[PDB]
Parts: sequence; structure tokens; C-alpha cells
Amino acid sequence: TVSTKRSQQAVIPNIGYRPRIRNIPSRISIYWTIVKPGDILLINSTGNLI
Amino acid sequence: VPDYASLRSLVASSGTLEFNNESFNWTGVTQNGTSSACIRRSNNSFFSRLNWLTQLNFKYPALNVTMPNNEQFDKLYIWGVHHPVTDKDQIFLYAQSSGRITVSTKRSQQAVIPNIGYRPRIRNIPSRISIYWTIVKPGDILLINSTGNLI
Amino acid sequence: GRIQDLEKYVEDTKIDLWSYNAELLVALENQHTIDLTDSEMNKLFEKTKK
Ligand SMILES: *[C@@H]1O[C@H](CO)[C@@H](O[C@@H]2O[C@H](CO)[C@@H](O[C@@H]3O[C@H](CO)[C@@H](O)[C@H](O)[C@@H]3O)[C@H](O)[C@H]2NC(C)=O)[C@H](O)[C@H]1NC(C)=O
Ligand SMILES: *[C@@H]1O[C@H](CO)[C@@H](O[C@@H]2O[C@H](CO)[C@@H](O[C@@H]3O[C@H](CO)[C@@H](O)[C@H](O)[C@@H]3O)[C@H](O)[C@H]2NC(C)=O)[C@H](O)[C@H]1NC(C)=O
Ligand SMILES: *[C@@H]1O[C@H](CO)[C@@H](O[C@@H]2O[C@H](CO)[C@@H](O)[C@H](O)[C@H]2NC(C)=O)[C@H](O)[C@H]1NC(C)=O
Repeated sequence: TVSTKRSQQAVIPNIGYRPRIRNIPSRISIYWTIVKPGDILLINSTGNLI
Repeated sequence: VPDYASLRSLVASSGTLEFNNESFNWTGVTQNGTSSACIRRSNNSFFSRLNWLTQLNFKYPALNVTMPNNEQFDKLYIWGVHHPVTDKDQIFLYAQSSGRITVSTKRSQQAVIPNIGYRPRIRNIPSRISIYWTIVKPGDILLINSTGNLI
Repeated sequence: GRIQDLEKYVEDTKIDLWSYNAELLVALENQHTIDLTDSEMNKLFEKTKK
């Protein structure tokens, strides 16, 4: 879970055997959170977090 | 069809409906699943191009399957996800409560969780089918991992 | 899919409109110049005769 005062985003990891580009069975999902000033973005996690 | 308008437009943009069979290593599955919902030759049936999968013998091995595309043309694959109505319906169809689907390419991936839900019955059917479409480029391996619920 | 389809539309829209638009601009000026040249010929012609 990530959030701002003005927006929020949360994603569940989907444990999966995807095909092995460069002998790697895994991927990385990339998102982007903009923050305005006077906002305090926080990142609650259980792991899996880059 | 989540993003119905898009898929429709794409198939429309193709201008062809040429289809080829493929023998996947669908194993330990009760396939060729039927429903009185769909009637063909006054019989319980399903969709033409698609395959419904059910458990064999109160058991379901997870389906770890691939397809190469060694050819000089893109393959447009169509599959779906069943939406079982009850926990009792769930164990009857797929013999394992937790449903999960993963499909991927080398260049993109998609995964969807089935949402067990009581829905309004169009044509006396409490369930639906969610339809997605995965394009594959050549030299890619469309692979599917599943726990069930897979069309 | 759908999104991509619409900006292909937007693109073709612009190019078509501009293409025709430019086509007219060009043709209108060509006429104008040819008019202005021979009109000045006529104007010099008149100046002499007058
Ligand atoms: C991707 O495909 C593979 C296919 O081999 C899946 O691996 C197998 O998945 C099961 C998940 O239940 C693993 O656990 C097993 O559970 C049963 C009953 O709950 C139990 O009898 C077994 O002893 C075992 O604990 C299993 O280890 C694993 N491999 C084998 C050898 O069957 C994988 O789950 C798929 N990934 C997905 C769909 O997320
Ligand atoms: C189902 O699961 C099997 C095994 O649990 C998977 O097989 C693996 O698939 C990858 C490509 O998808 C292959 O990797 C290759 O490994 C060899 C030997 O380490 C290496 O020389 C190659 O460079 C390449 O990285 C390989 O076939 C296999 N890997 C291993 C060692 O398990 C597979 O993804 C799934 N297959 C099906 C039938 O869907
Ligand atoms: C379902 O049963 C039939 C029994 O004949 C299997 O065979 C195929 O039937 C379809 C029409 O339903 C034909 O288009 C194919 O030509 C048949 N296969 C072959 C190899 O000739 C069918 O495969 C079964 N379903 C599965 C295993 O998915």
C-alpha cells in the first residue's frame, strides 16, 4: 500500500511461473507516485517491495 | 469482455476468422465440459472455439503448459475465466477453492483472480465468463499457469 | 486497442485537414500572384493610354 493525501495505490503480487527472459522466472511491476508539497507519502508493505 | 470495445475493434480490424486447432498437453483434466445453458443439436454444449475445463476424480493438477510460435505470423489467442457462484459450486467445478490464472509473453503478462459471486441469472445462468485476449509475437512462448476456472 | 485507435484517428484527422487546407492556401495565392502581375500590367497599360 502506497498513498498520498490526494490519491492512493495498492497492488497484490501474483505468484506465477512466467517465461524466462535471460533465465529469470520473475518480473518487476513498475508504478509511479507523484507527490505534491505538504503531502506525506507513506509505504506500508509486507515485502515484495522495490 | 473487460475493454469489450477494444477487442471487438481489433478482431474487426483483422477481417479474418481463420482458426487452427492445437493439441495442448491438457492432462488429468475432465475436459469437454458441458452445460444445458448452451444448446447444440438439442444437447448440452459450450462455445465452439473455446474449451471448458473441469476436475477429474475430485482432483485437479495445476496446468503448466506452453506454446511456441516458430512461424512468421502473430497468433491471436482467446481464453476466458469462469465465475463460480458458490463455495459449493467452486468445489464441484475445480475441487480447489482458490482460483488463480496467469498468462504471459516475453514482452507482456496478464493475471486475473476469479471473484466468486452470486450474479443475476440471464437465461437461468448464475455465472458469467470473463474474456481477455493475448497477442503473441513470433519467437515468444505463450505460457499458461492456472489453478482452474480457465477457459 | 481502443486508445491507440483514437489517436490514429486524431493523427489522420489533422494530416487530412492540413493537407486540404494547405492545398487551398497554395492555389489561392498562385491565382492572387497571377492576378496581381497582369493587373499591374493592366495598370501600366492604362497609365500609358490615360
Ligand atoms: C504454476 O504451475 C505449477 C505446476 O507444477 C504449480 O506448482 C504446484 O502447485 C501446488 C499449489 O497447490 C503446490 O503445492 C501442493 O499443494 C497440494 C495440495 O494443496 C499438496 O498435495 C502438495 O504436497 C503441494 O504442497 C506444489 O508444490 C506445486 N508443484 C507440484 C510438484 O505440484 C504452481 O502452483 C503454479 N503457480 C500458480 C498457478 O500460481
Ligand atoms: C513447467 O514447469 C517446468 C519445470 O518446473 C518449466 O520448465 C522450464 O522452462 C524454461 C523455459 O520456460 C526452460 O529453462 C531452460 O533451462 C535450461 C536448463 O537449466 C537452460 O539450459 C536454458 O537456458 C533455459 O533457461 C526449461 O525448459 C525449464 N527449466 C528448468 C530447468 O526447470 C516450464 O516453464 C513449465 N513448462 C511447461 C510445460 O509449460
Ligand atoms: C473432445 O472430444 C473430441 C472427441 O472426438 C476430441 O476430438 C476432437 O474433436 C473436435 C470437435 O469437437 C475436432 O475439431 C478435432 O478434429 C478432434 N481432434 C482430433 C485430434 O482429431 C477433442 O479433442 C476433445 N477435447 C479436448 C481433448 O480438448
